[PDB]
Amino acid sequence: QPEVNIGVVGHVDHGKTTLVQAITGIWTSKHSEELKRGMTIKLGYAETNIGVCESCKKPEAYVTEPSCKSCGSDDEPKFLRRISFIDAPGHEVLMATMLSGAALMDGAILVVAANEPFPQPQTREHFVALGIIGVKNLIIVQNKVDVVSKEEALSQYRQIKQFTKGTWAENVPIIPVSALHKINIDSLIEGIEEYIKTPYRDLSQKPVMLVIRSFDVNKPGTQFNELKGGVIGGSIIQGLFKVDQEIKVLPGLRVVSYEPIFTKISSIRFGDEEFKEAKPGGLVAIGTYLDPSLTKADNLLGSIITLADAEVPVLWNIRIKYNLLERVVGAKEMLKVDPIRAKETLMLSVGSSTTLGIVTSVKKDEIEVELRRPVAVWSNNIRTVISRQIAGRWRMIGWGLVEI
Amino acid sequence: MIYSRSKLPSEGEILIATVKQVFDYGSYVSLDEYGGLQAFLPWSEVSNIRDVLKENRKVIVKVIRVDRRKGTVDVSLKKVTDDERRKKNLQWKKIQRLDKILELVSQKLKLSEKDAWEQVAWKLEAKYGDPITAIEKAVKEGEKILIDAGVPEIWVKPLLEEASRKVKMSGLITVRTNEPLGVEKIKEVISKALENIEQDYESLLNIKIYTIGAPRYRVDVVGTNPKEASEALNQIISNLIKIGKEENVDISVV
Amino acid sequence: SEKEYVEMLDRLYSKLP
RNA sequence: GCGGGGUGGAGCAGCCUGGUAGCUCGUCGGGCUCAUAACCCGAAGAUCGUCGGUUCAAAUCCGGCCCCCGCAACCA
Ligand SMILES: Nc1nc2c(ncn2[C@@H]2O[C@H](COP(=O)(O)OP(=O)(O)NP(=O)(O)O)[C@@H](O)[C@H]2O)c(=O)[nH]1
Ligand code: MET
Ligand SMILES: [Mg+2]
Repeated sequence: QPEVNIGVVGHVDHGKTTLVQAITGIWTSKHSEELKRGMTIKLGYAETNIGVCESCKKPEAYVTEPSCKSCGSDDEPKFLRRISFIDAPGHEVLMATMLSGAALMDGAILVVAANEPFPQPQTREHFVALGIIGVKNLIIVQNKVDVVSKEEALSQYRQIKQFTKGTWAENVPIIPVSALHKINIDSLIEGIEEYIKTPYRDLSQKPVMLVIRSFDVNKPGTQFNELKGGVIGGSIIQGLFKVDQEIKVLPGLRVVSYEPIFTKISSIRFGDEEFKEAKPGGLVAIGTYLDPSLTKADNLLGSIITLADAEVPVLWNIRIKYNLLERVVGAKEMLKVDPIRAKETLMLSVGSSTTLGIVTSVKKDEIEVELRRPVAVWSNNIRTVISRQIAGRWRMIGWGLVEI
Repeated sequence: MIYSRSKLPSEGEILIATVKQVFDYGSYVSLDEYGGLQAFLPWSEVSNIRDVLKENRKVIVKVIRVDRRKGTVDVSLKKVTDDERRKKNLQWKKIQRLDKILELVSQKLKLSEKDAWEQVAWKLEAKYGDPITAIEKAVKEGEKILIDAGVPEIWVKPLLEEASRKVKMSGLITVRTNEPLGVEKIKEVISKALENIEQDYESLLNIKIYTIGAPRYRVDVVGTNPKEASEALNQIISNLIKIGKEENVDISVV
Repeated sequence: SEKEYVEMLDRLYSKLP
């Protein structure tokens, strides 16, 4: 099963999904037919194996299949790890999902487009989201250099090397690529083999995981004799699940109240291959024994799964400590952030979930929020991200920490 | 072979015959109800003419002329009313169910279709009726319908046994549940509400339950007797509800 | 640090069609 | 996975309940009109997805295999 979760943030159509395609091969389908004329709409998913040509020279030594005879020669490249990606979308409005997605990341790669004006709305929006949540292991990537003047891509590298200054981004390297002709990708694999190291995770900890998809496997027409169970897609962060454990989902289904759903892990799968257990980094899918109605389209989106008989709060009202940006990096316009007024509706992005809520308390950096849909707060360390409907479309404006 | 209990058809009569030989000034036909009694049909009684003046398509006609003398007959297809053309067109499918029957029983019995028509069909002429119906009562009721009329008890059984199919009905249901092991209970209530049904609303052909929405499902009874349809189906759909409703699994017809 | 990069830019450019 | 349709060139009825393939256009010819395909007349042209079975007989009933359009949904 994949070791780690690398996110591919960035503006729209810079080719995020395409870079994922040159690295893994996989497409995100682009589905719902709509995505097929549009673009990535759900978080895309894909995995890959990274081995290295010991017996030759780098970056090219950075392989993809147990095969070195591609550069230098044969000695079956040594396997370093198997990684997974999370393709977000790029569209100014899918902000609410990409946020959500970050909650699973262990690191990222910022795909800027080589042939469009560097700090483009969403590129920034993302970047600052990254420095805000905590994803500090970053690799910027200059994508569409296969369509530019050898001057242009260097001058952009300048504006980048200059943005990456005052900000937290010391030597966040910048590896120009060609996601279309898959050029230079191996030096990208060497970047991501250096800088996006695979974090240790104490297993002993409470089994806890975030959900961001869920499907009804069942084909149009499978008979009842073999109706395969409900299936929950998401990522583990702390602990580890095993086949045949007893589990619950929070907040779970609603009545207006919100109760937890129990079931047994029917099965465990990463990519297309089945495993008996599952550990952090990656996305998994969990076969369950619950009525697939319950998780068709992606119902339990923003829900979390933990140990059955476990101690987690299903809050309706929450104590956020908090801070603001001075600007709204996400509108083409940078208008200065108005301080929070109470009785205001704000999107509270907590974990994978995306919930809406109203402001009851307004202090210096501690506001109290009342929510439509409960949030199961698993820790005291619960990072959150706070947004406001500026001009019809929502916008990332500030953050903080959940408090219990 | 449909042997006749007459030599010549009654003149002005209507029957099924078959085109044998297209000649220039008419053609020879063969009255299938009269041992293929060849007769004569001239253009003055016909009316793209190649598909009914075909080599073997079995037309229907009225007997213009019967010359009992020479033993020849002339027919026309003009003179066939279209009110006659249907009635005596169902009579056809009947009189050929029969043909087949004796055409295999006799063979089986290794005798003659002439002795299959003389014996079976001519005495079941007596007992008021198209013999294929005195056998439709027979096969259902008994061989004593055969023996009454005095039908030489040799064909009787070889007849009956040489004598003796789908319809589809479906429904949108809804099955919600929240049970920790829900899927399972689905499989259960469906396999308890689809139970002993093969014998209840009896013999049908096949029943299929599937998901076409996520709570919306389709049940599918296919069978032999149309009005056995929902009989089976509804019962099933009922016991869904009930057992669904007697095993914490909500179910409800659309 | 530009050298590493400027390098990278070189190496991709020399892989074009 | 069910459907829904498949028919002269075109647009399609006919298929339930089997018995010379129909329309409308277009073509073509001729007609009529002062000139118009405006009308009148004629021809041509679909072995009715495919493969097969039943049938005396099928575009029609029966089933495998295709070709678009609705349903479903990226199916761990
Ligand atoms: N010339 C060239 N075209 C590229 C390159 N990378 C991507 N493209 C083009 O850019 C288009 C956008 O691809 P896509 O991956 O959907 O963009 P996206 O950024 O993933 N969409 P989204 O932002 O919603 O995820 C594709 O049609 C692809 O052909 C590149 O390096 N060079
Ligand atoms: C499903 O394939 C899973 N085990 C991997 C993450 S969900 C796209
Ligand atoms: Mg895309």
